[PDB]
Amino acid sequence: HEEMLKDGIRTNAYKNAILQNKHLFKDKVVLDIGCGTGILCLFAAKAGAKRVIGIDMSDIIDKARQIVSDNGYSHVIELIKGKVEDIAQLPFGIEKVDIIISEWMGYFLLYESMLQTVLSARDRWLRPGGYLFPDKCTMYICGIEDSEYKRDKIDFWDNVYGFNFSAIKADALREPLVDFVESQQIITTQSKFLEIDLNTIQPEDLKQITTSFEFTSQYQEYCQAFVAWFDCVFSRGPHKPVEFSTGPFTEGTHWKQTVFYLENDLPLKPNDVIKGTITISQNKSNHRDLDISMKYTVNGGAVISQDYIMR
Amino acid sequence: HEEMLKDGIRTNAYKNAILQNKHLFKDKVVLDIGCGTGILCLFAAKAGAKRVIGIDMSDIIDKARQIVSDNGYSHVIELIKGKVEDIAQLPFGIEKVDIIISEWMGYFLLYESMLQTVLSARDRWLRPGGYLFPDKCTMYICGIEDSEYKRDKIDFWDNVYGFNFSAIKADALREPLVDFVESQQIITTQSKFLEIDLNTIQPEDLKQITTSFEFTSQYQEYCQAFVAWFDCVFSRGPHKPVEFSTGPFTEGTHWKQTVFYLENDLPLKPNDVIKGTITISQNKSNHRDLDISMKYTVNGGAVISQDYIMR
Repeated sequence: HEEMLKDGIRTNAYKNAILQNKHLFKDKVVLDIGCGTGILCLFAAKAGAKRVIGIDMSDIIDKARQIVSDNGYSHVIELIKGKVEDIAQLPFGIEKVDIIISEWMGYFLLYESMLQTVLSARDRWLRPGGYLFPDKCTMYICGIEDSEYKRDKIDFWDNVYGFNFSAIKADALREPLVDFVESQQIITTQSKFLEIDLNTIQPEDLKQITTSFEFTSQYQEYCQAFVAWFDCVFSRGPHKPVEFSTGPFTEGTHWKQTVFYLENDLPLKPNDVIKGTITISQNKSNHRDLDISMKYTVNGGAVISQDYIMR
Repeated sequence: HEEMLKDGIRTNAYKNAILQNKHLFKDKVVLDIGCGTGILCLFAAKAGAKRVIGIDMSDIIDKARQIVSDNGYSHVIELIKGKVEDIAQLPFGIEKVDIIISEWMGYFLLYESMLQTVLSARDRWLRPGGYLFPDKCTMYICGIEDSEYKRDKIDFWDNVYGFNFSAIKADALREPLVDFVESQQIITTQSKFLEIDLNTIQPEDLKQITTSFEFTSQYQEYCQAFVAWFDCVFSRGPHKPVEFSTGPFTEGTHWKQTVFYLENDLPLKPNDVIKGTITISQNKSNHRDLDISMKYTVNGGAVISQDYIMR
């Protein structure tokens, strides 16, 4: 199924980062984590890499091997099946690589990401000073008006054909929504609240992420939710930076946005200052789940708290 | 995740079939296969069943137990975890039930359905003459014009940033698409091609389904695909029949429609007669996959053949 995903904004960014930098890729040894059908391997080979190693799961690697052969790069691109953890060593006696390509960003950047895997491949195989394509992501958050969706899809559970489905409402509030929002719904300024630099970040830094955000209301309005997204930069390597956004002001990507519904709507007035804290950690019961807690104030008022689990 | 699906057309049909037939449900013993959060159990209890047994998987049964308790029916509704196959016997010494409620229909009716499970629960537990809510489904097929989607999403694979992704095109053609189509795309009459009556069908009948269809072109047009859907009837039990459709002329359901792209577009003229054969069987390599082969003629011309695998 993933073998047929089309994300033009995504792929166009990788294409420019690689093919606009042939000078950089010429005779490098490139490793592609989670290569899928192999398009980024093909970009790397066309950019002049001398060796591309792509890793992914058995069935999709079989298809990519055929695509690489139809495109005349079997001599350059080698594709191996399995997880990075289970690979004792790279093929052909190769011990180091010059460039790691990956698509590590998950939903909300960190939900079901390949971040831990890319960091491990980096530590094992990247040469000092080698390049991660891409290497920086920045997360943004802001407040939106979203009462139609909240009434139709969250309050809906109070009266389901006359029955009380309140127990489901608590879960709807707890689960961040991966969905598109229209930029015209934004009612506050936009706050940067997280940066991940793959050049320097360490696995230990990702056990507990504690950060802050601050934005200002622009309207008299009730706020039903905060929406978050990330921008992505190919910062070291390209000769002019290449970046793309997953936010609501530009073309959609398969990451969409992430929507955090508030338990109680926030009465906002123009120039109200919302200051908050976000903690992110892997869920202890199910390590594939993500615990996200928020705490915030409006003009220094009482602390509103809310806890989320991405599952 | 399934705990939050809203399908109004679906649920409204079950609601009318049950609550418009309190006379029938009064003091019956009802079994609900795949009950989810429990709304149909609640309908059955409100309709006057004396005992409702709901079956589903562990985590969703925990939520439904709370919803049943908040709605005052714990004395009527008992919810058990697990698969029907792994349940040695029904609770409380109950050996027979009067009514089986289920949502057995899968995509394209038969892909990942609960059909085998409901038939097994029927044979084990339904009293002779007992009721299956619902018990009949009829499948329809017709031809559509769909060149914009075919060019954008199937021909797309011939030139992916200059690269040849043909190997992916073969797979796109082989995989039926579960998606909505607009009724205005239909360019032929509609053909009934399958009926499943849970009152009489036997498991052996579902190892190889061989059936036929016939429809007539209404336009001079190229046909890119056949679309199929099913209608569903609560036939024995209700005092006036209750039915709903998953077709493109009425409100959408979560089943959408199923689209079968032709390898080569079919040149159609008004009143051309398309006669065909559909065989359906479980895939031998992966029993969760569905093999669907079609063979058809236009005015008795050469046989066009096409094979599909729903995965």
